[PDB]
Amino acid sequence: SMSVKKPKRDDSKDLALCSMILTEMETHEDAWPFLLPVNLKLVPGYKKVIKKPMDFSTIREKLSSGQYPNLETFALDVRLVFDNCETFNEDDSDIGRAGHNMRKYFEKKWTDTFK
Repeated sequence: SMSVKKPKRDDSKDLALCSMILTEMETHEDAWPFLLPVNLKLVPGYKKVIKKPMDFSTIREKLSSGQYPNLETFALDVRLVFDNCETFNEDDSDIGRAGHNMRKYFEKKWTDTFK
């Protein structure tokens, strides 16, 4: 509360460490469905159904330009990528399996880096 603060957690390396995690996600072999925004002209149903599209390139640009105020808003956009993928893709599809694999991969790096 006012003039009563928990001890200051060091957040000075968060930007660098989120960039490293994002590099690792970008270079995973199963990243291909997620590297670029879904083409809303060429993929029927996507625009209407997925209210907030997100992809790794868009996260990378937001990261590079100070549009994440803290590491939790970064994790929210990464998770949005996989939540979108589950919304639109069957579990038993290549893209559906990719998304599960990537989410697992991300969540381990997140835990090991920050928790």
